Parts: sequence; C-alpha cells; structure tokens
Amino acid sequence: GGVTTEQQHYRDLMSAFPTGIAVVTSLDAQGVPRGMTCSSVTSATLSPPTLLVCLRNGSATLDAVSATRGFAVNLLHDGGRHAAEVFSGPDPNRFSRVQWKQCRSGLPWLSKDAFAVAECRVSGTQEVGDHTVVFGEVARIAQTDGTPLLYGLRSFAAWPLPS
Amino acid sequence: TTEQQHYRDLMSAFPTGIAVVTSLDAQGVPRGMTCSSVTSATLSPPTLLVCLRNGSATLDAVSATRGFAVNLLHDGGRHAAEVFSGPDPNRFSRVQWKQCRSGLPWLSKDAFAVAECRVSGTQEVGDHTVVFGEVARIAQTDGTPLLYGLRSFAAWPL
Ligand SMILES: Cc1cc2nc3c(=O)[nH]c(=O)nc-3n(C[C@H](O)[C@H](O)[C@H](O)COP(=O)(O)OP(=O)(O)OC[C@H]3O[C@@H](n4cnc5c(N)ncnc54)[C@H](O)[C@@H]3O)c2cc1C
Ligand SMILES: Cc1cc2nc3c(=O)[nH]c(=O)nc-3n(C[C@H](O)[C@H](O)[C@H](O)COP(=O)(O)OP(=O)(O)OC[C@H]3O[C@@H](n4cnc5c(N)ncnc54)[C@H](O)[C@@H]3O)c2cc1C
Ligand SMILES: Cc1cc2nc3c(=O)[nH]c(=O)nc-3n(C[C@H](O)[C@H](O)[C@H](O)COP(=O)(O)OP(=O)(O)OC[C@H]3O[C@@H](n4cnc5c(N)ncnc54)[C@H](O)[C@@H]3O)c2cc1C
Ligand SMILES: Cc1cc2nc3c(=O)[nH]c(=O)nc-3n(C[C@H](O)[C@H](O)[C@H](O)COP(=O)(O)OP(=O)(O)OC[C@H]3O[C@@H](n4cnc5c(N)ncnc54)[C@H](O)[C@@H]3O)c2cc1C
Repeated sequence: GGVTTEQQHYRDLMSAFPTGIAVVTSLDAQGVPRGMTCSSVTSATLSPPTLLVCLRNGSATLDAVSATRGFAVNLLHDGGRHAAEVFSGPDPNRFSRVQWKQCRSGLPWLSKDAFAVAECRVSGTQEVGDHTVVFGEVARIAQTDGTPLLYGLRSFAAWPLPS
Repeated sequence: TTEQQHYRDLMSAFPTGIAVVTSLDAQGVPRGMTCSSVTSATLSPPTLLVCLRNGSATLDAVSATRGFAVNLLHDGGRHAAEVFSGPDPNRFSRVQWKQCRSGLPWLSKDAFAVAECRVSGTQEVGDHTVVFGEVARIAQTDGTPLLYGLRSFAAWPL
C-alpha cells in the first residue's frame, strides 16, 4: 500500500493509548473452555448492540469462537490482574487458575475477577493481517459495580477515581 | 431502548485513551472528530482501526482521501476533545493545529502523538464503518494520556 511504520514505532504508539482489559472466553466445538486476555475491544454500533474484538489467527480462542459462533467478554476489575496474567501466559490449564462459572449458555464467566460479562453471538468477521476482527452482537449482559482494570504504557493500573 | 442502555452502561466501563481523528475532505477542508474506538488490529503490517458514524463529515473525508491522522490527546487536551465532539461549528478555528507534510491536520498543542494512516479497507456494521488504517508515519513525544471512562475524563495515573 505504501510506506509502513516500523513495528517498534507502532508498538510505542499503541502503548500510549490505554484501555480496559477483558478476558474473552468461549467453548470449543467439544465443550472445552478457551479464552485469552484481550485489550482490543471496542464498540461498533448500537443497532443492534455490537462490539468487536481482535484475535490472533490460529489462537485457541479464535478457533473456538469461529467454530461455535459465541463468546463472552469478561471486563476485569482492579482485582483481576492475576487473571489477565493467567490468560496471556504459558499455563496449559488456565481455567484451573481462576475462579469461574458457566452460564446457561455454557460460556465461561470469570465471576470473581470481572465486574461485567457480555455474552455475544458472532455476527461477522474480518481478517486483517495475522488477526481477525470478530463482531459480537450482545445477547446478555450482567454488570455490577467495580473499578476497571487498565493496561497502558506497558503496565497495569486501575481506573483512578471512584464511581 | 432498554437493551441499548444496558450496552451503553457496559461499554462506558471500558475506559480508553482519547484521540482526535482528522482528515481532509475531497475539497481540501479539514475535518475531524473525537474518537475513542482506536484499536490495534495487527502488526503485519501495522494496522489500527477506528469506528466512525456513517454519514459523518469525518468519515466522508477519510473515505474520499483514503488517509487520516490519529492524534492522541494528552491530559491537558480535554478542551480539544470537547470541541471535536460538540455541536458548535468551525472546530479547526477553535484549536491550534498544523498540517503535516501530507496535509493531514495535527493537533500540535493538545496531542502528544500523531499517527498518519492510509485507509486499507472499510467495512460497514450497522450505522457505522470500521476503517482500517495502515500506519505510515508516527511522531510521538512523552506525554501523559487523557482518559475517558465511566462518563468522565481522567488522566493516566502512573
Ligand atoms: C494486556 C494484553 C492484551 C492482549 N490483547 C490481545 C488482543 O486483543 N488480541 C490477541 O489476539 N491477543 C492479545 N493478547 C495476547 C493473548 O492474550 C495471548 O496470545 C494468549 O496466550 C492467547 O491465548 P489462546 O489460548 O487463545 O492462544 P494460543 O496461543 O493458542 O495458546 C493456547 C494455549 O497454550 C498455552 N500457551 C499460551 N501461550 C503459551 C506460550 N508462550 N508457551 C506455551 N504455552 C502457551 C495456554 O494454555 C493457551 O491457552 C494480549 C495480551 C496482553 C498481556
Ligand atoms: C490486537 C493484539 C494482538 C496481539 N497478538 C498477539 C499475537 O499474535 N501473539 C502474541 O504472542 N501476542 C500478541 N499480543 C500480545 C502483545 O504481543 C503484547 O504482549 C501485549 O499487547 C502487551 O504488550 P505491551 O503493551 O506491554 O508492549 P508491546 O509489546 O510494546 O505492545 C504495545 C502495544 O502494541 C500493540 N500490539 C502489540 N503486539 C501486537 C500484535 N501482535 N498485534 C496487534 N497489536 C499489537 C498493543 O496495543 C500493545 O499494548 C497481541 C496484543 C494485541 C492487543
Ligand atoms: C469521548 C468520545 C468518544 C467518541 N468516539 C467516537 C467514535 O469512536 N466514533 C464516532 O463515530 N463518534 C465518536 N464520538 C462522537 C463524535 O466525536 C461526534 O459525533 C462528532 O460530532 C463527529 O464529528 P463529525 O464532524 O465527523 O460529524 P458531523 O455530525 O458530520 O458534524 C459536522 C460538524 O457539524 C457540527 N456538529 C456536530 N454535531 C452537531 C450537532 N449535533 N448539531 C449541529 N452541528 C453539529 C460540528 O462542527 C461538526 O464538525 C465520540 C465522542 C466522545 C465525547
Ligand atoms: C464507537 C462510538 C461510536 C459513536 N457513534 C456516535 C454516533 O453515531 N452518534 C453520536 O451522536 N454519537 C456517537 N458517539 C458518541 C456517544 O454517543 C457518546 O456521546 C460518547 O461516547 C460519550 O458517551 P458516554 O461514554 O459518556 O456515555 P454513553 O452515551 O452512555 O456511551 C457509553 C459507551 O457506549 C458506546 N456508545 C455510545 N453511543 C454509541 C453509538 N452511537 N454507537 C456505538 N457505540 C456507542 C461507546 O462505547 C460509549 O463509550 C459514539 C461513540 C463511540 C465510542
């Protein structure tokens, strides 16, 4: 397309746009829980309510989401750093390292580390380089009070002010 | 609707940085808007996305010229965020800005970083368009990011 910025320049830029932190979960086609830490969550539209997440091609989580067409977005509170670490690290059995429950849909809900969970139906996808944007039409939301966890400038932080 | 309100309440609790996304329209006029939907998409090549309302002046400009700038606001930039989200006309007369060599508007006083992007694709979703921006050039300085979350502005705390 033309000149591209060096990957380190891009990483430095995007490190300076802080975000909340989710764990995006699903079941694979055999019913096994899958999930990953995800900071690339944003709102797409209100009609109907649709968010998006951007997941690596070949990841276990995207494989499950693509096959089953459902996923949950678990928004982490300020007590959820360890869950974010578990779900981005090398442990082979991540759901043994967090407290979690299964909703009627089967989707994993990190009910001790997340202050909100949105259950979503996949309504579309768009491949982009090594990743895929997944559009999720929100079907159900459970939300409680909590201070959001943040990630920015290569560090965890908490949203700094009370509700 | 009630479903829409529940969704707004959810997404309000996902805080973010704040950008002003700028472009030139097909007639050369600067356009832009406040944007919190900046999202990293991939590194091959480095590509971010934004979600812009269909029919917005900024989306029309981005679509016409196939380029845009993402100006990341520092914690002194609330006023620019308000100008670029509010109803009052003549936004560019209400901020100090300069033109990059490419022509794209750079909010030099309110932003700590500016990324110049080429539009590599667009996908409509409901009444919005997801715009994929392949990043071509970045100017970045130290700065403390402005944040927006829980229906308020704040500053990155570290
Ligand atoms: C703050 C933050 C934000 C992130 N945001 C995103 C995002 O938006 N999108 C995205 O795609 N990624 C993101 N990641 C990276 C993502 O969390 C990890 O790549 C995660 O490992 C993907 O898990 P998976 O099970 O889907 O994938 P896989 O890579 O398929 O991992 C399969 C399983 O292998 C194990 N495993 C994982 N990594 C290793 C390893 N290095 N060595 C050995 N075993 C391993 C785990 O049990 C994992 O469940 C983020 C990470 C962080 C820290
Ligand atoms: C959208 C996304 C995709 C990811 N894909 C992978 C992956 O394929 N394999 C893997 O092992 N880990 C992946 N990760 C995890 C990533 O490599 C970092 O470990 C994590 O983002 C935390 O990085 P850091 O901010 O502390 O610093 P850095 O690694 O310097 O990253 C700075 C910022 O750059 C962006 N970024 C970094 N890596 C990627 C990437 N691969 N794609 C898109 N944006 C990126 C993020 O916004 C991140 O916060 C991904 C993260 C994100 C947000
Ligand atoms: C924190 C935050 C984040 C946001 N994030 C996003 C995002 O990611 N995506 C998105 O699409 N929107 C977002 N918005 C909303 C967006 O900034 C505004 O809708 C903005 O007005 C769009 O500008 P435009 O010039 O492209 O639109 P237009 O509606 O085409 O407005 C044209 C011009 O008319 C004036 N004007 C604007 N609104 C009105 C009005 N209601 N009545 C009369 N004149 C008006 C302004 O001068 C504007 O430049 C966000 C707002 C906030 C506060
Ligand atoms: C991606 C995005 C798109 C937007 N599109 C428009 C638009 O088309 N017209 C307009 O006048 N203003 C739009 N806005 C501005 C928006 O309506 C709010 O005025 C602004 O986000 C500040 O709201 P708030 O967070 O304080 O509270 P709320 O209005 O409660 O919004 C909470 C969150 O809900 C989501 N959201 C709100 N409105 C929209 C929307 N219309 N489309 C998608 N997600 C939304 C965002 O994630 C926002 O942060 C948009 C904002 C964003 C982030």
